[PDB]
Amino acid sequence: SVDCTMYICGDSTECSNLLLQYGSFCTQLKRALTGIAVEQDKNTQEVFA
Amino acid sequence: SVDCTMYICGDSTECSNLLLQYGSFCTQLKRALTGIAVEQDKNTQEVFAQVKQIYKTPPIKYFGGFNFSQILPDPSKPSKRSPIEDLLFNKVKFNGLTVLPPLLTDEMIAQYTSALLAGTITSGWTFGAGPALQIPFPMQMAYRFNGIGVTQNVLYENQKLIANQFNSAIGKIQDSLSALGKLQDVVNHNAQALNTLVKQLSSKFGAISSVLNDILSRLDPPEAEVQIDRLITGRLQSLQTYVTQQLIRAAEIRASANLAATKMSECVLGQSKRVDFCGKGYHLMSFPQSAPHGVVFLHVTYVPAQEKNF
Amino acid sequence: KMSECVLGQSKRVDFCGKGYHLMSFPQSAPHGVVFLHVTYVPAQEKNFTTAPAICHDGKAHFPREGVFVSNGTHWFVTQRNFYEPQIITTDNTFVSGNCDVVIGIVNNTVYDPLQPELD
Amino acid sequence: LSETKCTLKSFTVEKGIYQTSNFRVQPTESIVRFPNITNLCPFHEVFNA
Amino acid sequence: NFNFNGLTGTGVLTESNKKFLPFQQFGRDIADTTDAVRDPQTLEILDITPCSFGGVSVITPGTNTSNQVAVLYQGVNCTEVPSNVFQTRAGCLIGAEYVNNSYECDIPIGAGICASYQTQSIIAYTMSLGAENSVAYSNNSIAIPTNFTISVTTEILPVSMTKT
Ligand SMILES: *[C@@H]1O[C@H](CO)[C@@H](O[C@@H]2O[C@H](CO)[C@@H](O)[C@H](O)[C@H]2NC(C)=O)[C@H](O)[C@H]1NC(C)=O
Ligand SMILES: *[C@@H]1O[C@H](CO)[C@@H](O[C@@H]2O[C@H](CO)[C@@H](O)[C@H](O)[C@H]2NC(C)=O)[C@H](O)[C@H]1NC(C)=O
Ligand SMILES: *[C@@H]1O[C@H](CO)[C@@H](O[C@@H]2O[C@H](CO)[C@@H](O)[C@H](O)[C@H]2NC(C)=O)[C@H](O)[C@H]1NC(C)=O
Ligand SMILES: *[C@@H]1O[C@H](CO)[C@@H](O[C@@H]2O[C@H](CO)[C@@H](O)[C@H](O)[C@H]2NC(C)=O)[C@H](O)[C@H]1NC(C)=O
Ligand SMILES: *[C@@H]1O[C@H](CO)[C@@H](O[C@@H]2O[C@H](CO)[C@@H](O)[C@H](O)[C@H]2NC(C)=O)[C@H](O)[C@H]1NC(C)=O
Ligand SMILES: *[C@@H]1O[C@H](CO)[C@@H](O[C@@H]2O[C@H](CO)[C@@H](O)[C@H](O)[C@H]2NC(C)=O)[C@H](O)[C@H]1NC(C)=O
Ligand SMILES: *[C@@H]1O[C@H](CO)[C@@H](O[C@@H]2O[C@H](CO)[C@@H](O)[C@H](O)[C@H]2NC(C)=O)[C@H](O)[C@H]1NC(C)=O
Ligand SMILES: *[C@@H]1O[C@H](CO)[C@@H](O[C@@H]2O[C@H](CO)[C@@H](O)[C@H](O)[C@H]2NC(C)=O)[C@H](O)[C@H]1NC(C)=O
Ligand SMILES: *[C@@H]1O[C@H](CO)[C@@H](O)[C@H](O)[C@H]1NC(C)=O
Ligand SMILES: *[C@@H]1O[C@H](CO)[C@@H](O)[C@H](O)[C@H]1NC(C)=O
Ligand SMILES: *[C@@H]1O[C@H](CO)[C@@H](O)[C@H](O)[C@H]1NC(C)=O
Ligand SMILES: *[C@@H]1O[C@H](CO)[C@@H](O)[C@H](O)[C@H]1NC(C)=O
Repeated sequence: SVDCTMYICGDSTECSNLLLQYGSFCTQLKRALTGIAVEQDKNTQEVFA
Repeated sequence: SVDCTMYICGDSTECSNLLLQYGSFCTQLKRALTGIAVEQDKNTQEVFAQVKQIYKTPPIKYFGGFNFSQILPDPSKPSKRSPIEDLLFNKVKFNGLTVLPPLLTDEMIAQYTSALLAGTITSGWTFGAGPALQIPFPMQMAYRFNGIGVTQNVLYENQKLIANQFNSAIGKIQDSLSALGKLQDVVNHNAQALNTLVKQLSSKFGAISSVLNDILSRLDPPEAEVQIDRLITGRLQSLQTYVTQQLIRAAEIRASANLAATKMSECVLGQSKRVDFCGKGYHLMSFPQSAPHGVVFLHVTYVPAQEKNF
Repeated sequence: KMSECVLGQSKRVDFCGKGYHLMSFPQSAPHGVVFLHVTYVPAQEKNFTTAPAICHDGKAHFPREGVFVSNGTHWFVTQRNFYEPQIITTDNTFVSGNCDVVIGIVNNTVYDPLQPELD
Repeated sequence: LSETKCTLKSFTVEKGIYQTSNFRVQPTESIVRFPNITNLCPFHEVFNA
Repeated sequence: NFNFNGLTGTGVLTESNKKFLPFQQFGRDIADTTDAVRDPQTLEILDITPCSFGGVSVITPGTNTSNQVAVLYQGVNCTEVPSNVFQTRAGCLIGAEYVNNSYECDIPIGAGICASYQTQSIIAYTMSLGAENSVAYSNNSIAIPTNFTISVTTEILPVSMTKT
């Protein structure tokens, strides 16, 4: 997983408020990365159990 | 289908001439979305239109016993769905956005599924390899007992018990129904990805505002073109993200419809010896039912019981 | 498909053509491959009347690998995909049980080959 | 037929069905709605004292 | 093109039957789009529906057959388009006549509606599903084949693409 905010700004409030002007890009990115981390456990449940 | 120009600019005219400067970015996106929409009809044609004729069950409707009434069509309905297909269907304009209708109604899909069912109940597996050849249902059941390595008097001497067990197992399915999360997930992910594209239109992406009239309404052209280009850049990035994810999500739906077509061929139009391809146990036969945007397979298998040691 | 239709005979339905798979031949194409599938398709069907078993001497007889059919007055055994009728004997049937538990049994004679020939 | 030939960039179209353009009703006049009017400046006392 | 004391928009206005609370000006949908307003002067609620847009498709039998054409206005009500005007679940079709026969599909329109150049021009009318076969099933009847045919078919598959 990557925290989208800490990658781009990294503990800086000046950058964080400017990042809010792009909307839901980081929410989208975290949602995409989490869905493929959930798929990996399903992958090995389907082979071994 | 999204109109790239109407999502980006949207009415305004200062925005269309500025967006004309980006080349064929919007033509590519419309081609990408149109290919996806043409693939969705071929998915359904490949799963369901697997039959030459539209077969009908005979009126008497007596398979020496076995009772198929919960999965045969219901004549007292406009849709003519079955009882289990009715249970399954009760459980599942904007800024350039449009939804096209499927080529096949789901009346047509229910009519394909009932014909696949009447082919199986009346001819076994012969209609999947040529002309349908009728055979009595008890004798077809006895052919299938041979296919799993049981001798066929075991069927004829236990016909009533075997028919009662089938009937009780079919009865338990409605209770277990009245599950479909795999069909809800697709609808949910698509609606949620379409809601984000619309919500991305109220963001300034680093301009003064996010509404293409107030930006200009309070400034000259030389000074407004700068902000309108930022708005354009953000709104084009959002649409590319949307289309790329729809492309990745449609290739996953295609791999699933391909698995469904193989199951309809190999578990409904024949008897399978592949282990676990058509349920747990020794595959006897399978019945299809149509769901919204999907298919349900009822697999009948043989499970051994009450062993002794020797 | 090259493994399962060209180097073998497949039993999967509609995987190597439409019909009953006999054999397959590959041909190369510009960026792909063409398979020529050779299949068997049955034709020109007739109806007969059937029974599941035959009762004789109080026993129930089942066909070893066929179907019992009747041309109107006589009872034969065929193989299931091609019509080729044979006299019902104790060489192409087997016995299990008495003839009051199967539903649909018919009465007919099952011919023993030794019984006459010996005598 | 000519709009189809232009959409395909060809002089021979084969049988099929082709999406060629779009139909968008047109809107006329601009109705600007608003609220009534608040108190009117008491200019009649400064001018008429 | 309307302006309600600040709310700028476009669309068709229609008499409503919702009831705001007597301090609310306009209503919003899920996904946050204005869909109702209240008229300041008369204080009545009016719904705001968008106008009418949609794709246009051209149905042709092929220029090597004819130069006649039919036109589909997609999911547009066929009374607001600007002979044969025919309303479909897929839009308004102009230039094809609707017949009552039915057998197969030629050019797919949608929602079980097809077109062909037959009776020619362009026509609309589903495409059916297939013939109709009636198995003479009974509790003691069987059909057995007496002959066969050897058939051979093709199957084409892509294996590679160009390396760039
Ligand atoms: C097939 O099974 C159904 C049950 O799912 C039978 O219909 C029910 O029959 C019982 C009595 O046997 C009634 O009490 C129910 O009201 C029936 N349900 C209906 C009609 O929806 C049906 O009779 C069976 N078919 C045959 C030929 O026996
Ligand atoms: C067949 O016999 C075996 C024993 O040979 C049974 O397994 C026994 O089960 C008991 C009770 O669970 C255990 O304590 C024994 O250890 C088992 N025997 C062995 C050798 O492990 C088995 O249950 C019997 N099965 C049937 C159908 O009779
Ligand atoms: C098998 O026998 C059935 C029973 O007659 C035949 O099916 C009927 O054929 C006639 C004439 O084609 C139709 O009018 C009937 O509607 C059919 N169905 C019935 C009577 O239920 C069928 O033709 C025979 N099959 C073969 C191969 O000879
Ligand atoms: C059913 O088939 C049998 C063939 O075994 C027919 O009976 C024979 O018919 C031939 C020619 O008509 C005669 O020479 C034989 O004497 C008949 N009997 C036997 C025991 O061979 C019978 O006619 C057929 N029935 C129908 C309705 O076609
Ligand atoms: C098949 O053969 C058996 C024995 O030849 C028949 O059984 C006889 O049937 C008659 C008439 O119902 C009775 O009077 C006898 O008592 C029965 N004998 C025995 C030993 O059961 C049987 O009926 C025949 N089946 C048919 C359909 O004719
Ligand atoms: C300034 O005051 C005078 C007098 O107070 C107003 O004169 C009135 O005019 C109206 C209309 O002409 C008459 O009906 C009244 O009778 C007049 N008043 C008197 C006392 O005669 C005059 O209208 C005022 N100015 C303005 C701009 O309203
Ligand atoms: C805004 O002003 C208009 C008139 O300018 C008001 O309209 C009146 O509405 C009442 C209904 O209670 C009618 O009886 C009157 O005849 C209307 N007057 C006219 C001239 O048409 C309107 O009500 C005002 N707005 C509000 C919120 O009260
Ligand atoms: C089985 O079908 C074949 C056709 O596939 C029949 O052979 C044909 O017979 C006709 C008439 O005698 C000839 O005109 C054709 O030339 C034959 N075809 C071929 C490929 O040789 C054959 O007679 C049928 N067999 C039976 C028993 O009906
Ligand atoms: C078949 O149905 C008939 C009704 O026409 C009945 O008389 C007969 O007993 C049935 N036989 C079997 C084997 O089901
Ligand atoms: C196309 O035109 C050629 C020659 O004009 C003709 O031979 C052919 O049949 C035509 N094709 C169709 C589908 O009409
Ligand atoms: C088109 O508008 C008319 C007028 O209200 C209406 O009767 C008709 O039903 C509309 N079209 C459809 C497809 O509903
Ligand atoms: C088609 O059949 C229906 C039957 O209800 C009839 O009302 C209609 O007029 C027919 N259409 C034509 C074009 O004849």
